[PDB]
Amino acid sequence: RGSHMTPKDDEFYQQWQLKYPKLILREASSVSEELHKEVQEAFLTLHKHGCLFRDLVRIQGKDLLTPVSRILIGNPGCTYKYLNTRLFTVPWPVKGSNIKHTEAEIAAACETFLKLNDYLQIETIQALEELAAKEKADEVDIKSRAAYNVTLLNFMDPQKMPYLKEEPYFGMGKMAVSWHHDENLVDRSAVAVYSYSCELEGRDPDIWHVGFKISWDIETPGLAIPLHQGDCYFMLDDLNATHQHCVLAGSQPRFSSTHRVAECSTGTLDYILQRCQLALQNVCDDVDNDDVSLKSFEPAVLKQGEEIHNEVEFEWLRQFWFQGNRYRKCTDWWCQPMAQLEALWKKMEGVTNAVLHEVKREGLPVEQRNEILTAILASLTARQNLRREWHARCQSRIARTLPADQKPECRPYWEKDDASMPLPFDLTDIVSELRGQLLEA
Ligand SMILES: O=C(O)c1ccnc(C(=O)O)c1
Ligand SMILES: [Zn+2]
Repeated sequence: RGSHMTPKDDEFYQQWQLKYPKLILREASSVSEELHKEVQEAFLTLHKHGCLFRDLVRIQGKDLLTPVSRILIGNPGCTYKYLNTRLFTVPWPVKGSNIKHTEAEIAAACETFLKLNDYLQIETIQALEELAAKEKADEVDIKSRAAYNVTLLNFMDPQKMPYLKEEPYFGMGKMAVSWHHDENLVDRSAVAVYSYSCELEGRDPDIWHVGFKISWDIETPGLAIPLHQGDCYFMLDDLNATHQHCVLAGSQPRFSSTHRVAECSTGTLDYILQRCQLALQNVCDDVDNDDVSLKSFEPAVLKQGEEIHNEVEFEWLRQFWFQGNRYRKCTDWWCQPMAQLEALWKKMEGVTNAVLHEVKREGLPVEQRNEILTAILASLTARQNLRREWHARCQSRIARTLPADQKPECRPYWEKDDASMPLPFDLTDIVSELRGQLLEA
């Protein structure tokens, strides 16, 4: 049978030392009391303002509201995509920055989680240095695998959330968060967790734990680590890759701050603006109007264009507004940036329209035409499929169930009669005709 260990078992510590040596635990005692005060107050203040939300996530074709509710705080302009959902940071006061976008208390709370972020980073570097020293018995690889750019805050009150699946392999009881890896992190990057609980026969049901197992493996007993108020733990190096973890609910409300190094090479505002500019290079930009005319109709430039159009629409606008407008509750940092990405995308609807006009044109040899179609067709079919997916996802029986405060908005969205927009929202007819054309004979 499947079993787990806790500090109650003699094997616990040796199983820890032998098969989870990259799991580190620093009890509340190792953390200054003033930091405990500022951090716990910050949690409570964010909860009081209604800043944490359950996400209407997606999993294997199903829309599911997270039991846990969350907020993501970190570097400005930075995102973190988990479960096909792109969380946008409410910014913290990282250097050379200013946020008139957040509220006094909320801004102070992000300040605090910045302080906590710095603290944990220092501990993580210390621990990775110790780890390397044991082994063999770069400095910059360590620096970068501890360089937390975000933190995902969690809240769950099990008493007002009586809907928890049981741990299915080791009898660890009730799961606030089931077995998973933390995804979309920088390779071998550490993860640090601050745990704030509002304080026989296996683990204690009343007390929050984090569960650990080896991937693919349910014969090796799992480890259930008890978490008391202010305990921190670190997942080092490849632990998050080779092991899975879950969060086992106790009986009392609990917050957590999960600091991570998000892989954001295609996940920052700067990055997505730069891609937009790149696409608009193919556009004569003397003036902003509806007479969009393109500098080139070379396949490669058109393919790239339609790809960037898809990127900004679906990984950026539809993601942001699917949660909308709940960010506005904590900050307005993303208000202008999202307006601007919407205007760039509008232009791109324009570009696509120039391309269609060009393919449906008199003096154009069918060879060049077919070149263009093969270059853009994949992108338009993906655009249609992803629009159906987002519209439907915006209308799930469960989507239309949570507060208007966070009802998904399907945006951008326009009716067939919408004269401001050059192309229909529904691309079915267009894609049909293009396919037909490429098959003539
Ligand atoms: O609540 C936690 O301690 C925790 C730990 C690790 N991961 C998550 C998560 O939500 O991914 C939450
Ligand atoms: Zn996790």
